[PDB]
Amino acid sequence: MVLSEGEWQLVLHVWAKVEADVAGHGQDIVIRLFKSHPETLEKFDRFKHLKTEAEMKASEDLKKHGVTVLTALGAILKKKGHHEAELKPLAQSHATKHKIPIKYLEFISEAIIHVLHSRHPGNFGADAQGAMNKALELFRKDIAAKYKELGYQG
Ligand code: HEM
Repeated sequence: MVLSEGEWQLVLHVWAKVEADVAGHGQDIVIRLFKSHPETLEKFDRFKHLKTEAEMKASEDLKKHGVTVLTALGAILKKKGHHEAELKPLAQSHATKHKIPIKYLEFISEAIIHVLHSRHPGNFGADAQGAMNKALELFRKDIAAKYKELGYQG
């Protein structure tokens, strides 16, 4: 797939808002993922002991990991599709070391869209959401193709 420049502008316009508070957005997204799809929490040996949302909010570690996740995603979205290099190490660690199924990347995509819709209603109308969804679908498709080449079924 290929996004048009207008779709990338809608994605990077909302992302510039997210970047005003990377840690707050990373925390909301990862918690949203774990609350919605609790099975994803089992993949993190680091955080699986966390039992409640209050414990998740109070974990500095979790907040630090959310920042790492959004910084890496931000770096990929700012390439506007030319992200082949950035994707290689990410696909290798998530397919070989962590073993993350593509279905879980769909679940976090849903969590990113939920949180942006909830924090940025004015910059995340239907067209901007469609463009973000297209950008994350592109990301998932390119990662799934890499998973294949690496020998891991998504
Ligand atoms: C937007 C999609 C995601 C991005 C950009 C992302 C990014 C990262 C980055 C940059 C790291 C540290 C370096 C590395 O190990 O590769 C990492 C580690 C990790 N990721 Fe992801 N990730 C994503 C989705 C997921 C999902 C959906 C899961 C699980 C359901 C997951 C599980 C993990 C685990 C288990 C680690 C190691 C955590 C720790 O022990 O430090 N990732 N991720």
